[PDB]
Amino acid sequence: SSDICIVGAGISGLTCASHLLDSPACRGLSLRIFDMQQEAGGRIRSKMLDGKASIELGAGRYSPQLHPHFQSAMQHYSQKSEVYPFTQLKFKSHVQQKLKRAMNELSPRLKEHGKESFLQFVSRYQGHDSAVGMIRSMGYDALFLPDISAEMAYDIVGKHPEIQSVTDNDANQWFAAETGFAGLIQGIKAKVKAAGARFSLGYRLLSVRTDGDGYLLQLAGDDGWKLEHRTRHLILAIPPSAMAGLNVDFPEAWSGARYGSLPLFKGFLTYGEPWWLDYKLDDQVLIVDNPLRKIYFKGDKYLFFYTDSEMANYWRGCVAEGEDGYLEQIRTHLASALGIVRERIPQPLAHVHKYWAHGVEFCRDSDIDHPSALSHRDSGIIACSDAYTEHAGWMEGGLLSAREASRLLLQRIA
Amino acid sequence: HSSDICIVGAGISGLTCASHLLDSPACRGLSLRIFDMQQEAGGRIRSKMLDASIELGAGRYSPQLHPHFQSAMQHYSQKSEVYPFTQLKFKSHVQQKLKRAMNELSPRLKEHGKESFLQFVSRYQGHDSAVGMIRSMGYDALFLPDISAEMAYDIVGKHPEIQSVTDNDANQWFAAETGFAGLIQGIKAKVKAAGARFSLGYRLLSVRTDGDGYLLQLAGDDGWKLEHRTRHLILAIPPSAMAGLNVDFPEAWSGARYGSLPLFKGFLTYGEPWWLDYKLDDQVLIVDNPLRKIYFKGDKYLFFYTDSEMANYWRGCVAEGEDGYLEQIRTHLASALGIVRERIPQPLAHVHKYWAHGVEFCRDIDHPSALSHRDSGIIACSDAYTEHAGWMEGGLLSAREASRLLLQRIA
Ligand SMILES: Cc1cc2nc3c(=O)[nH]c(=O)nc-3n(C[C@H](O)[C@H](O)[C@H](O)COP(=O)(O)OP(=O)(O)OC[C@H]3O[C@@H](n4cnc5c(N)ncnc54)[C@H](O)[C@@H]3O)c2cc1C
Ligand SMILES: Cc1cc2nc3c(=O)[nH]c(=O)nc-3n(C[C@H](O)[C@H](O)[C@H](O)COP(=O)(O)OP(=O)(O)OC[C@H]3O[C@@H](n4cnc5c(N)ncnc54)[C@H](O)[C@@H]3O)c2cc1C
Ligand SMILES: N[C@@H](Cc1c[nH]c2ccccc12)C(=O)O
Ligand SMILES: N[C@@H](Cc1c[nH]c2ccccc12)C(=O)O
Repeated sequence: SSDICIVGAGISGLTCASHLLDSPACRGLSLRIFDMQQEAGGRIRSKMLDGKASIELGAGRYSPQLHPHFQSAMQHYSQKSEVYPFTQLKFKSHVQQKLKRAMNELSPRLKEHGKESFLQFVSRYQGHDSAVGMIRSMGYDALFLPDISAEMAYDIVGKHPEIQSVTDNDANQWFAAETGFAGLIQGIKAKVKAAGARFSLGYRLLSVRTDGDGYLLQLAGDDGWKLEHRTRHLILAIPPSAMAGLNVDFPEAWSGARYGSLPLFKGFLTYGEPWWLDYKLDDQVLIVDNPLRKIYFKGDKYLFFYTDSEMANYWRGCVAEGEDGYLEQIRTHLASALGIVRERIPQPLAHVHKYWAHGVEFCRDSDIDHPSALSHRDSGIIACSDAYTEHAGWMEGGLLSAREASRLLLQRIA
Repeated sequence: HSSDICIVGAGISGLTCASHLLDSPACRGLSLRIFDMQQEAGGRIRSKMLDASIELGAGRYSPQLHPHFQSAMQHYSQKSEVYPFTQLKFKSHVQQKLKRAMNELSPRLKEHGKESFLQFVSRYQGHDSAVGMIRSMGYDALFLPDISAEMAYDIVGKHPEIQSVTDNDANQWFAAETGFAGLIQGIKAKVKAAGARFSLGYRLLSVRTDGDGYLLQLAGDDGWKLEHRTRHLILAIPPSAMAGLNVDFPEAWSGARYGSLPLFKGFLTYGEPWWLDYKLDDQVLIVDNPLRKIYFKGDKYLFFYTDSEMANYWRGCVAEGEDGYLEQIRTHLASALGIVRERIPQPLAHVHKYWAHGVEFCRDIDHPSALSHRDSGIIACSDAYTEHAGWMEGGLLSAREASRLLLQRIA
């Protein structure tokens, strides 16, 4: 039993708990937090790669200019930042050299045709083949999706560090966590534990039913243990996709809005030799047409690649087919990317990867205002997610959603 | 995604099927795929370093009961240590009487041995005495209605802490020096070297025949959906898992009835082996309180081991939270020893594992050691199908027969 229950211990749920426990109105209300994983953090997942480097399987970078709440959170929890270097393309293709002009040329036509898919928009003016070549040169395959509009594309381009120069956003600075954003999650978790929150990690919420004034939750432990939990006030700090399992009629009983999703994949590789130093690639990113798409060389420590949408599914299928083939593909694509023979790319030492079936979730384009958090029209359950915000796909959005979700719960309590 | 042979389940059963099959000339060069829903092989064998290596799952074997298992340890160069928990040094008055009382009941297994163990003992001793006597053996499965009297004597005679009650105290016991995970690693390494490919982290959801072959639907632990085509399939999973698939288990396979019960272990370490003061090093106490069987391993750690309704008890306790869980343990340790709680220190670290289907078994028949689906030819492999249900030996026996059956399909 609890007075307040939050399901989801990513940055959104944890920040809800933090706001609530900071409020005098929550004094003497017990708070229980559930998550289906054994550790908090959600799509923030730091890992030490073979004892050599702390890497981010999920969220990896932030900008003080774009993400002031997150900057403040990092400072509040005494977390060390370091410069994030991948904010320009040192080695542009001929296509990439023309991107800023190509995008600028098209931008006045957003007024007339900006709601259509970015692919169709670019094709309207350049034709299919040219559009394909131009779009692909930015490294984010979401830009090819029918449900990513030209408007949304210019927003994506302007907010991602590697290609922010394309829309003249070079001034935004970027940082990463020296020892991983999991440290921020741990900091928040320690604060809310100290204030009396109780954590029940490794339980998946299966269903919710009202029952008198409150709610009865059915959960399952990752070891099979079934648990029923009664609460008076409920925040579901989970993404839109997660809202479906449950029997809460999402989204029709909430916004009636539509939500998009796309998958993400990151693969990190260590090597015996920091072989890329010789090609002056340390702390640089290459954006390529081949399936690696965006290739990052971190100092002299490791490299990684990052894909989305169709290409994230491509990679996860390759992983399913076997480790040997997956590594061989990476080696082949590294060689093509650099213009050197395959045998001149070494075999790797230790490597790790992560596929996120719903890595990014977001509000589809609408003329109808969408609040930062939602409420179930009959039961008053609150929904909290980065996806509900203008910062969907960024930690800042979760912090924004959590402020509003806490606000709504506090109004329910009052 | 395809194979000649597919094994689902990388516990000791499935891994041993792969080993047998890859050893056979008939499987030279065949493509063999092994799936498991977990990210590491071993199943109910799970070793861990307790901040000493400990066994969260299977923990002991006997050369006398378990010749196939002993032979595997010997074959894979796995070293053993003496398992000291084979007698009760601090017997209660009821425990002192167990051997005589079980002796007296034994002839009556001919007449009423298919009744539950509780009903069988109650028939002759009355409910209260029966309860007191059955409880003193420390295995709460002995109270279950699915456990016959004949099954209960088999259980009592095969468990090291109580084997003396049925005059089996000649049977010797060992643990793995480096953990049974080393044996699993050994087997995995041998089958990988022989060309087996592993897909760990995938849950088999369903199967259909696909003319000549089988089409499996699997899901990755990260949500990725995978279909796999194979020509020969072994489901090396327990009956509970089989019943979750769409393969009409148990009706199309044996029509026998299977049971299951949960297990729980909890391990604790401390700043001193405080139990050395009570001469408890390398002893086991069997008590009426919820800990039930309490083990003190040399001067290194202690652990407790419960089953059936008491495993559920502890798992609920964990769900309520770590503080209450650990204070419950401290309280029950004091009561078992007959000392004040203050004399028991707080632990430095602890770990626990609940297994919702820790033991699966055939209730009761010429039950073969591995099963075939009557129409589809899919083969089922589990310790539960054998006369050593709930022991690694049983998995090795089932694997022998599963491999034999599959090699028969192949020819
Ligand atoms: C590869 C990748 C890269 C990223 N890059 C960046 C970046 O560089 N910068 C940036 O700012 N952001 C980045 N993001 C986004 C950032 O990760 C998200 O905006 C943010 O972490 C979302 O937080 P959240 O708490 O709303 O949701 P989540 O982090 O998804 O947390 C939701 C939680 O709910 C739990 N849950 C769901 N359903 C249930 C259920 N039924 N029962 C119990 N628990 C449940 C989940 O286990 C999860 O822990 C990235 C994300 C990914 C995947
Ligand atoms: C607490 C405990 C103590 C024990 N003590 C001992 C002992 O001291 N001595 C002894 O000999 N034995 C002991 N055992 C028993 C022993 O562990 C089992 O007899 C043996 O490990 C069973 O092996 P198996 O391969 O048949 O089954 P399992 O080890 O259960 O292996 C089955 C595998 O199938 C996988 N799986 C199941 N369903 C699916 C699916 N749908 N898709 C994909 N994968 C699937 C599971 O992940 C699992 O890895 C103990 C067991 C427990 C739980
Ligand atoms: N902002 C995250 C995720 C993200 C938001 N929108 C996206 C569109 C495509 C791919 C990823 C994203 C990143 O830096 O990666
Ligand atoms: N043989 C295993 C498990 C086991 C088999 N049958 C049982 C009945 C009850 C409890 C445990 C068991 C052990 O040593 O623990």
